[PDB]
Amino acid sequence: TLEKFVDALPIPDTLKPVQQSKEKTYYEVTMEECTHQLHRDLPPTRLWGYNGLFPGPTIEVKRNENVYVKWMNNLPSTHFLPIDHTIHHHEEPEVKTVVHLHGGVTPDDSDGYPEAWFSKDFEQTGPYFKREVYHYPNQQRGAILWYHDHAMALTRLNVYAGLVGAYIIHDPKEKRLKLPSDEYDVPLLITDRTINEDGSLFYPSAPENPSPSLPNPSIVPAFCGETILVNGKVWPYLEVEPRKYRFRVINASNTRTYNLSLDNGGDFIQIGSDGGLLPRSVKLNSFSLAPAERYDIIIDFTAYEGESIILANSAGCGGDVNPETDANIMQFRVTKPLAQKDESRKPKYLASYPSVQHERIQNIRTLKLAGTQDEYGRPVLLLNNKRWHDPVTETPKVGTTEIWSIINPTRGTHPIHLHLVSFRVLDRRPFDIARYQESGELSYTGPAVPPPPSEKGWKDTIQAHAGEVLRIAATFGPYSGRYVWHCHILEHEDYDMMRPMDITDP
Ligand SMILES: [Cu+2]
Ligand SMILES: [Cu+2]
Ligand SMILES: [Cu+2]
Repeated sequence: TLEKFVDALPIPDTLKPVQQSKEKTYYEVTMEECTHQLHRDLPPTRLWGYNGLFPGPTIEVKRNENVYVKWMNNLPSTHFLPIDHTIHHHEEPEVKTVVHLHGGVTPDDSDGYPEAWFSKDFEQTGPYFKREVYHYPNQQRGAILWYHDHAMALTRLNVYAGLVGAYIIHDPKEKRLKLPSDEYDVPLLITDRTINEDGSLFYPSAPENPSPSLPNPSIVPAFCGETILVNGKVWPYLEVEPRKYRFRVINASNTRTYNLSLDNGGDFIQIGSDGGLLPRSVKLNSFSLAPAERYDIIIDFTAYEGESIILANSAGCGGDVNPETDANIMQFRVTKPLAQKDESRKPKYLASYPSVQHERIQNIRTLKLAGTQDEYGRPVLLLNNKRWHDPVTETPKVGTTEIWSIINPTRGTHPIHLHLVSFRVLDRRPFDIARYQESGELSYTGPAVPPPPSEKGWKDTIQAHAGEVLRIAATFGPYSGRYVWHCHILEHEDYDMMRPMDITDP
């Protein structure tokens, strides 16, 4: 049992360029086995880190800044987490990596395609690898992005090992809004972990009470960590000044969804979603945050000087939350003296509505969340009962707008992520699950519900709840090529709830 709120929240340093000109910014990031202490009372933990850090360095760019990152593997040839050899079938290395800039409006060969992996020093490369140095032209709205490993059949492990980091796009136009900035703009990467007494990470090599059918190790369909970390520390505290802060909240956990509140009942102000500023600020007492979602929020500590306020969590993982463990994320202490006047603002009017768009609907895809069961008895989670390797069926035309209607007859929520694009949420609508399973027929049991205000901006990872049809609309561009869409519960993604998405150009 690890005592809460005894370590200061780390704030990862901003990565510095290896070279930089007006025309181009060039970075190098090397994946390394490293060691860091995750809590005061734990021995140091073995981890895989971008530049030896967990989380990796925060990367800061401007809109349209012409960025290059050479992501390099300098990792050991064997993994320290349990590899399931049965889920994926010219011998390949055991350890493979590839970096996805999540939310990036990125050319396809710089997107971190799962089969564009590489081993150490690029010695072996996957069949879709094209380049060492990834290109991020950043021709997109200011927003909270994040970067993480995306390698075929290894994503859950490589991310759990520590390969996650923040990437912020600043649009200079935003600066007139005078949102809290500099030291008052802080990323919060939330990752749940289970840690052994000797400090080493625990990741299960099989489900609990394994049928002796199962290979060993075997993938599991879900992972819930006993402990919550923010920016690489267990249940940390952050000293803040009694003023407005902006927080870039990122769910970088494998499976766990959070439902966040402040334990004094105080409110957040949501200013942004995955795809950038909301049209209007939204005052919220709590919010849901599934894997890979980002909330850009203001918290105003002005009236709370001296207080300790816990960022709390009501969502369970595999059970009800426990008040003494996973009900806690971190603790704010409003005890830092003001370094200057708070000149920041919490404005109402942030940006254009998505509905200012009037694109023609080129196509409507109906998609279902399902799966089968393998030789060993395990669930294999599938998008439209296709395997990753089946020929591509999601094939939007570049420059066109589609509506995707995602049908979820399963028992749980799935956070669905589309690469390249951000999209708008149209509505959700409940249906008869038994009927749909029995007949394939979709019968609605209620009217369509528009998105809550949090989802009236631009999203790239979206919760598809059980027993609902979710509809989204996306314009596919500006690049054509081979991308992916998938569930972002990593245990599902790897087996095998991920499909190719080809954006075609005549
Ligand atoms: Cu992602
Ligand atoms: Cu899923
Ligand atoms: Cu992805």
